Amino acid sequence: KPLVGTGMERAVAVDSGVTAVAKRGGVVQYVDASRIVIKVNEDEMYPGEAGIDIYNLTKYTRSNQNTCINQMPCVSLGEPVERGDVLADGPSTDLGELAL
Amino acid sequence: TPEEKLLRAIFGEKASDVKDSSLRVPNGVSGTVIDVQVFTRDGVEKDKRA
Amino acid sequence: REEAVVWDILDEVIREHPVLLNRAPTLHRLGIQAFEPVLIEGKAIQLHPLV
Amino acid sequence: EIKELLKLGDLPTSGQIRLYDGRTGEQFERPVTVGYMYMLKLNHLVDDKM
Amino acid sequence: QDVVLGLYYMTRDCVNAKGEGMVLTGPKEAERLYRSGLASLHARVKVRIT
Amino acid sequence: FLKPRLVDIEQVSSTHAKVTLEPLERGFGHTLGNALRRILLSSMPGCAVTEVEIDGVLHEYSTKEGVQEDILEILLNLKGLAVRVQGKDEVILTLNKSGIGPVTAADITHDGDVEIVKPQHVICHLTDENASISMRIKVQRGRGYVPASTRIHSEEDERPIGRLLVDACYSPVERIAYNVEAARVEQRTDLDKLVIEMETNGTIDPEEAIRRAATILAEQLEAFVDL
Amino acid sequence: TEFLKPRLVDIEQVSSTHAKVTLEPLERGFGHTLGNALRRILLSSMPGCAVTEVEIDGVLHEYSTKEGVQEDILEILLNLKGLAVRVQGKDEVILTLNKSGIGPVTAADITHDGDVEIVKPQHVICHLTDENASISMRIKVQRGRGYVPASTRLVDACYSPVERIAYNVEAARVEQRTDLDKLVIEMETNGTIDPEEAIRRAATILAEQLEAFV
Repeated sequence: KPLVGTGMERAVAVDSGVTAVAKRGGVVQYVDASRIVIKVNEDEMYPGEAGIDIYNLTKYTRSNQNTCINQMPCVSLGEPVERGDVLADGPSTDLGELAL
Repeated sequence: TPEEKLLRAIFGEKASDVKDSSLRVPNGVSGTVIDVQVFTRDGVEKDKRA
Repeated sequence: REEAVVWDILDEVIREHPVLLNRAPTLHRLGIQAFEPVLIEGKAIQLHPLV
Repeated sequence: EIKELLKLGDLPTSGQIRLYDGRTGEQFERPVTVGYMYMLKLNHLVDDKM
Repeated sequence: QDVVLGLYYMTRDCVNAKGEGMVLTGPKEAERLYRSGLASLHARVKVRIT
Repeated sequence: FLKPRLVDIEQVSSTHAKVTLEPLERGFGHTLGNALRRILLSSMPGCAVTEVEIDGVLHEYSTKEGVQEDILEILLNLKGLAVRVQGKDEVILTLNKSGIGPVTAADITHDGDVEIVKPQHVICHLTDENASISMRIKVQRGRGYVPASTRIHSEEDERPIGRLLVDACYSPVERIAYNVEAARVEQRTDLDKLVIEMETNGTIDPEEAIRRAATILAEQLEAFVDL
Repeated sequence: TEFLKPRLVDIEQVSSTHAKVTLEPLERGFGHTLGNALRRILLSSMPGCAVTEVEIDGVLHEYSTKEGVQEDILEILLNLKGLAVRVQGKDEVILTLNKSGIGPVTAADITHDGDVEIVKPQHVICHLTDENASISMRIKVQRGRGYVPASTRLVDACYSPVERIAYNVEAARVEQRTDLDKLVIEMETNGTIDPEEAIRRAATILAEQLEAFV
């Protein structure tokens, strides 16, 4: 994480797709280093199909520059998450901020 | 040539009709193998590993 | 095989045997200068500050 | 604003402190500035260029 | 740069410093004075030199 | 040429402590404190985990289904597990646990010489009702910093691809500080004290440490005293 | 948990006063830990016999000129700090220097005593100019441990044999190790102790302090 910062680092991390952002808010049903399954809140949920949002995380893989791009879950089992919250950090991102 | 022929004669090695093109790790770089992909022409039999 | 015994043999061929060092924009003749090699662990070239 | 946060920090306003050489253990004349700087590793890494 | 900043800080003089005014037989015991912590690096002193 | 001796050794926390040396002549507090800081921070006995063979894991870069820690991250956690042995120079510890919850450092299999100084130390979590992790944790003892890279030269068929190596962290010491305060014994001109404030993972006792430190010290002086 | 010991120590003499010794197999950082710990005790705490209190012939204070000698009182004292001696059974001995006639008054013109050993009889104390030139002094010499300057003490205590000590840690290559260090200890002495003897007795006191921890 940058110890000294500006406040853009959060925005740069999120707007770039490197991280994984919540589609809809709710409580985390399942947390694995592989995927993340969120049980949607009913106010945000559509009537049909009910649903849960399943995020399949990217794991260790080659970048164009031959670096490693790997996502890590930043949330814990059964925790409230709101829409537009960071679900998993990407490479060089910490808890939603941008750490280069 | 003559002296290579004596060498094989002494040590009794059958020099193959095939030359070695095998892919080997570049000099000095060392790591762990995390994946293997096998692409095959359509119609050639996929080998065991593939 | 990089057998351990070879490093000492290299110290022989290196001792008195200058090497040429050169930088990117060679301007005057000092852009290339001869030095006596010193074997150093690591992948970086070390260069005397005064030069 | 920075100096006040250093007051809350328990650390001097000058931002400099006394440092001791780990070899002789003796002090260093003058205070030296010590702190925390964010530092990046660019990829020129030596075992490519070489 | 670093080298000349060293020598500048070496031969320089402040107005009052440890060992000011004393006299020494030669450079050998001058370093002995400094390294031991008795005398400051810069202080006005008469010493015998050759 | 009056010689020193130790004095009250004050434990404060399981981590750090302040040892003291009372009879030091002029300036000898510095001559030792720096010379002692040197060997303390560097050469000391320690036992850090080295080879770890886990359940289904081929390499440190995968993820075990049912645990939210990447394998690479779990290996790093092991490098920070503090333990101590007595009569063995390498012991292989078997860790087993399952069920939803944290897998701490107290869930391992106790051995006669096993002392876990931080039973709460988090190895990794467990995210599913039935998910089980078995690992053979091979802990050895040594000196200094031996990175996992320099280990693969002897090799000689370490074929167990499931045996993943980690970096050797061997050392008890974290932070060492020495302060020399003037010690006034009832009759003497001027004498000094030595306050050595050190910081440790709890795997070495203060009196033990300072001896082997000074031990190596005089042992190197052996040659010195002649030519 | 075995620990590496040195080997090879070729001793290169530079004349008879000083020399540069070398030690090849020192592990990481041990070159400084040793080189510095020995530099520390060499320059500071050492047995020595120097000159301290000087009561002279006619002129009591340092601010004057003795008739018949071209050296200012201050300059002659500096020569005294550099007179190297050794005693045997005395912790202080008071000698007596006498001489006259045109010429240098050296260190061999003093009165020899049972415990007096002058290591540099040629050492120039001062000259003696035109006429006969009177000079006699009772020189009070004491014994101690270290360098005690006249200010804290009337001359500075030179007791240390050592003049200048330098240690340099250069990288030592052991046959199958990365980087190990060497130790180049260049020492300097007044000649009342031989270089090889000193560095032994220096470390001796060192280890002698460890005697409650071995």
